[PDB]
Amino acid sequence: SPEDFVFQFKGMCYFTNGTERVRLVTRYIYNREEYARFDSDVGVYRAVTPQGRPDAEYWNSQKEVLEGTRAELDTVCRHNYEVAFRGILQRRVEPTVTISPSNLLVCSVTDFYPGQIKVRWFRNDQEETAGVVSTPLIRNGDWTFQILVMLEMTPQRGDVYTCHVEHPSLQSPITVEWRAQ
Amino acid sequence: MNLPSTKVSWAAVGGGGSLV
Amino acid sequence: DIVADHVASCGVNLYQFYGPSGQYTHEFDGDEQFYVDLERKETAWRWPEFSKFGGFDPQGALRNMAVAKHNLNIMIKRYNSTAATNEVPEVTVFSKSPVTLGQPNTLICLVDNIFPPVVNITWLSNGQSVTEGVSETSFLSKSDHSFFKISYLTFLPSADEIYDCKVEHWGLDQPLLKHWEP
Ligand SMILES: *[C@@H]1O[C@H](CO[C@@H]2O[C@@H](C)[C@@H](O)[C@@H](O)[C@@H]2O)[C@@H](O[C@@H]2O[C@H](CO)[C@@H](O[C@@H]3O[C@H](CO)[C@@H](O)[C@H](O)[C@@H]3O)[C@H](O)[C@H]2NC(C)=O)[C@H](O)[C@H]1NC(C)=O
Ligand SMILES: *[C@@H]1O[C@H](CO)[C@@H](O)[C@H](O)[C@H]1NC(C)=O
Ligand SMILES: *[C@@H]1O[C@H](CO)[C@@H](O)[C@H](O)[C@H]1NC(C)=O
Ligand SMILES: [Zn+2]
Repeated sequence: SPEDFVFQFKGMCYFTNGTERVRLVTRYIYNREEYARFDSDVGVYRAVTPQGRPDAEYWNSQKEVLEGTRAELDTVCRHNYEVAFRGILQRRVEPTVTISPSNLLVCSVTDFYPGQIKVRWFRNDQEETAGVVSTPLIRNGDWTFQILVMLEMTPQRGDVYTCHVEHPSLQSPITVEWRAQ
Repeated sequence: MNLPSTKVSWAAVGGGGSLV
Repeated sequence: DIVADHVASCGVNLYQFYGPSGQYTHEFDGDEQFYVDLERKETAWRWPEFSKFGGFDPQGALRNMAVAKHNLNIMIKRYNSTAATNEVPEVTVFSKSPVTLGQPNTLICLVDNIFPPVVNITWLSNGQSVTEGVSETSFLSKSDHSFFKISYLTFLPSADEIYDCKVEHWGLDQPLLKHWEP
């Protein structure tokens, strides 16, 4: 197999409480090992491994480089949040809820955004706690998520099952009912 | 409105090691 | 791991010897906001809906890629030519939504734990290569510095349909064929 050598630079912005607490961490990586980094909570470049020492010393000695990187916390992180992230955070895509048996009953909650969601199972209006298994949150990659929640059914064909879903895009919870044919 | 971005810093030449 | 309400990469700059080739993208909470196509030299959106959140001057990515190239060459020497390790990718195939005969849908092939970022993902309909309706994401970043990539196949659910996602990667003994279990 062909040999490969990889370089990765990640200018990462971490946000908490709106933009009240923001942290910039730029990471320099060789293959999968970060060797140098600038952490805004530190204020100067630091070697993460010995191979990053030459750069940490060089970059910290360059006034334009150091001041420029220190300024990125605002010019990149905070301004990207103002121009784009605040708006993206307002994006709302309502989930589609469908029930079908696979005994297990599966509630498929698909195509929603953001990822925060709450799915509950009810049997004859009684919330089910046991016999409930859920898949991890599934990232579709197209700015939507999906999640599946299974419930162990009872032998009684007369029982009414309800999948209850709460999401930021919903003013009122979505409830879908299912009962054997 | 064009978005800002972080700049990759230019590595120091010569810092040990040898090509193999 | 750093704890935060939200995390963005502005941006992810990748450059590798094989090719050589690079990639430039901005991510927000794990999804790709936009990317710069280094071949046509244009900022583009895999999902046009997000263009309203801001454009990007591609020259910034081109400059960063030139610096990345310089840095890679220097780091290869500092690390005594230690080559990348080919990791074993993990593949899963699933539909975007519940499948209904005659109702357009999309099959999703997730290739996780990718490294190095070189992979061929194709789709097979009953064993035959299919290119129409196929698209994919960029190599999306992970905190352990490996990547994940997703391929999509739009299709019209039909009786007797048969689909497989085929993945080629140096970390695999042979191409991996993942059958979609409807
Ligand atoms: C989450 O963040 C909010 C907002 O903080 C504000 O906005 C950020 C983006 C930064 O610019 C901050 O520097 C800025 O304060 C916090 O709420 C804010 O808390 C401060 C301190 O308690 C409040 O300051 C007061 O302001 C009044 C006048 O408005 C004065 O009379 C007081 O003397 C004092 O200065 C500020 O009003 C308040 N603003 C908001 C939006 O509520 C909040 O505390 C923080 N939450 C946590 C858990 O940290
Ligand atoms: C790199 O090569 C030098 C020269 O042989 C050696 O002394 C050093 O231990 C090696 N370390 C690495 C992997 O950078
Ligand atoms: C991907 O496909 C191309 C074209 O067939 C081939 O040259 C290359 O070796 C493949 N790469 C991998 C990772 O198998
Ligand atoms: Zn500012």
